[PDB]
Amino acid sequence: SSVFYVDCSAPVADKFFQLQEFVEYLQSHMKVDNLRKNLANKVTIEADAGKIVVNASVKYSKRAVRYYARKFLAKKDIRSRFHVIASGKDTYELRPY
Amino acid sequence: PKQVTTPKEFLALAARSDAKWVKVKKASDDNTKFKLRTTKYLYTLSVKPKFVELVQNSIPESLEVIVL
Amino acid sequence: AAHKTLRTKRILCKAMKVNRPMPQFIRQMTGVRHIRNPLTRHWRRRKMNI
RNA sequence: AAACAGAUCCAGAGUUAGUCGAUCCUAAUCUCAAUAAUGGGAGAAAGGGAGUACAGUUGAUAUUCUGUAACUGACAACAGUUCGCGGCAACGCAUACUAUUUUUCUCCGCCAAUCUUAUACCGUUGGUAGGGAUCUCUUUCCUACAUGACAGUACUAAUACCCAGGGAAACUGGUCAUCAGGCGAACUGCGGCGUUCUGCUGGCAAAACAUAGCUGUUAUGUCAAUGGCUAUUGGAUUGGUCCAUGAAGCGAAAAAUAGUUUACUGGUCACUCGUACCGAUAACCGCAUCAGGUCUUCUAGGUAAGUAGCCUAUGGCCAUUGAGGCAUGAUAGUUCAGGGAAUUCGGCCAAUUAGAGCUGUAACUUCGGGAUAAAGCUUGGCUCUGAUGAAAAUCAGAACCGA
RNA sequence: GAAACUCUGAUGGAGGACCGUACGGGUUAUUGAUGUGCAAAUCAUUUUUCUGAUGUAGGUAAAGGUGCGAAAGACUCAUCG
Repeated sequence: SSVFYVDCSAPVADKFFQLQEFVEYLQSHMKVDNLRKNLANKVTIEADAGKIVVNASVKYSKRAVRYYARKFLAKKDIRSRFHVIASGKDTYELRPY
Repeated sequence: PKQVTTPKEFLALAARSDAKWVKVKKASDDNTKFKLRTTKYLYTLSVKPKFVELVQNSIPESLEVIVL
Repeated sequence: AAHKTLRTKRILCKAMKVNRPMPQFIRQMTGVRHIRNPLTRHWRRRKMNI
């Protein structure tokens, strides 16, 4: 009965991204029981206010959220600009360097 | 480096005129360890946070006490 | 070496402090030229046999 | 060859110990002395031998220095306890010293098997930290997941041996294997004791390491579960083998018999000498920076029976003159129509054969051998099924696939 | 099987047994390479042995008409009737 966050304020303003693209990616790439596009009360994905709310009822790793986050950054050519690192427990964050 | 169970026996070891310092030190499970130095050995005393306050007072005044 | 004795170590000391160039001021004093230090050596080429 | 480089040249600098060695003891062996004697001394930097660990630091030293925690021996007084008791027994618990004798530890060949800590490695289950990879695919891939000497006392559970009860053929108990027992078995004791084991601590997170941020230090984190049919090491329980029976001494403790007795627990000091680096790959021996020779140690993954051969992380490296040609020849190699030893002193050479599983094995024989005799067959990939184990392993069987 | 015993399968792990590793011990063949050598006895491929009458290290004993020799007149510091 976990919940995870991936903080995107820095990435959204500076380059491309956009939440509706990033949620649509993670809708049809995240997978449970080794199968894509099977998310009937497995996870739900959302945004609110000016993050990404990944709410897992089923047993699901935090390191899965890292894998699909870092895969997105290589797709957009925003590698070597931001990178995914842990702010706290049950949070990731896309800081620059 | 031996451990000592009873808080009463610790205070017998403290008042020998061997001991140079005691060290207070926080630990796991919200315990603390009073490490009495002697010339030969280092006598440790694990305690719960119930009787933590009383023991420090129990210790002799003369012996130096280094907090960590 | 290691595990040298002391009187072995005494010889190896004397063998390395003796190994040097000849000083400049003897040629200036005596005016002789072409004197070499006889107990010069190289470790690799000539062994001591002591 | 070249050179600003170098194990070259020149100038300076560097080797820190009560615990590692030497020192001490004797071995093979050597050498003096006495015979009023019954010996003394030498002889091992691989034998014997009291006692140390971690972390940090330097341009070069570290089990030697610093910090922290131990330990061993010798010489002093001094304070407080104490003047022998428990268990049927195995044995437990706080007790001296001199001497004689007796015994033990030190303490011992080689080979083989079983069980098991530690370390390494491979594993099923998850996880979190960072980094690598990405046209597509991969909830992926890699690194990390750790605790020293030393000191303690729980009950789990082992095997050896002993003790109390018990009193065994319808013989029972037991090993991988031999076996054990009325000179007392099975079996019962919350027996005794030694050596190993699991868990829980102290040492101990304050250190160390990895992330994140601030200018030296503050944050979180180093987790949870449980297998090895794998290997090495230490140890335990045993067996076999010999016309082979596999060191000594110093030292230490114990016991007995005398005699003299009160004992036990809790500051100072630790001398001497070695300590850098190489250990063949250029630092050793071969005249030399010589494809030679010379004792040992720690020993990763995959393939495989493997400490073979082949490939690759950690670590270490490009040791080796360059620029251009490619006929002939020398040398080390693949391959050669048809024939198959005609070559040659001679099948010299090379080729063929080959691992494993299932068949099948002759004359002769000192009956053990011959024997892997000879001679046949099968072997991949992929999707499955079944049996044996605890077991993540290994063995058997069937589909389908194409040069 | 009347007996004395002897058929099948397992267990077991004996042997100066066998195949086979090495920076082990030896050195058969190519009479290969080298023979102005890397080398005053080497290199490559092949071959032999590999728990033993085994290899090997240090200390120690034996000295020149002597020593030592599983015996080749072998060896005794590149020297040996």
